[PDB]
Amino acid sequence: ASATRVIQLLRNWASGRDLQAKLQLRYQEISKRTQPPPKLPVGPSHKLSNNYYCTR
Amino acid sequence: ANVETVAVSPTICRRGGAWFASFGRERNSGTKLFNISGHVNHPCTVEEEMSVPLKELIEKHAGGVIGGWDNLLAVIPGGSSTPLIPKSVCETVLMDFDALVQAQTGLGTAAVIVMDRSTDIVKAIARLIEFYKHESCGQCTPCREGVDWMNKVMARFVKGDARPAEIDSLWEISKQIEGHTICALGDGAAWPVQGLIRHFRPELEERMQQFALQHQ
Ligand SMILES: Cc1cc2nc3c(=O)[nH]c(=O)nc-3n(C[C@H](O)[C@H](O)[C@H](O)COP(=O)(O)O)c2cc1C
Ligand code: SF4
Repeated sequence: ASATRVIQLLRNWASGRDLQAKLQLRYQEISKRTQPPPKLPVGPSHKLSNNYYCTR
Repeated sequence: ANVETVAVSPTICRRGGAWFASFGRERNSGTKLFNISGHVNHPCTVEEEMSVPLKELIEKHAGGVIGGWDNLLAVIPGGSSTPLIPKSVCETVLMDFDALVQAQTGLGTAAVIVMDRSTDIVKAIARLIEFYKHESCGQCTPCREGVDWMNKVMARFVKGDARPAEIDSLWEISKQIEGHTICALGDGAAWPVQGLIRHFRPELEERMQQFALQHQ
């Protein structure tokens, strides 16, 4: 956030809480809009042997 | 009828069935032609009593294994269609139908192929599978497709390209082929692979490990 400290004090007094601690606008703590690629694990039926479909 | 089966027919008649029987164990009567080839000092063919032990047959008529009997690695007792057996079994097994059935291989055509500790055991089985791939008539699905599939898998096994989880996979492929084909060529293609996997799995696994090591 970014505002005058006297306005922050007035806000805290009127609301009764420290507003700055839990700001409702996301300034910079959220995840990046670009991420590394994933890998994604395969399922339990991805076996090469002992996997006849009639048993599952 | 097989040529050998017919040729003996008149001698059995003249001498009698009782005489012919007087040779070999029960249900294993008569004499037999054996072709001893591979890693033996004197490869040949010889007539012998049915239930002769394998070791006596190899060391007497064929001159033994090159490098001594302790140089022996494996023996295919009845031609390529029968599963191979290791030296642990070869030293005490009899050369008849029931005895070799109890050794999980089978007498086959009584064509002993000997391989010593100096051969690539996977390469020999791969060559046999290539023979079966080239000899399939192609009529039925399990043979026509699965024998070619097994040939490709085995050629990759020879190099070590595969992973251990494929070995069991290969086993199941053979099981699907065996007993599901019109002809018994599918059985003869699936049995050598089963023998190699049953008796020489660690060699396959270490070949895969080596290939991974120098390839990463
Ligand atoms: C793929 C294949 C090839 C065979 N080739 C021969 C062969 O070359 N000679 C032979 O006597 N039997 C061969 N057989 C087995 C025959 O079925 C067998 O000769 C026939 O049943 C009669 O043989 P027998 O006199 O021993 O009873 C072959 C079987 C298969 C499945
Ligand atoms: S199993 Fe026999 S009939 Fe079937 S494709 Fe092979 S050779 Fe032909």
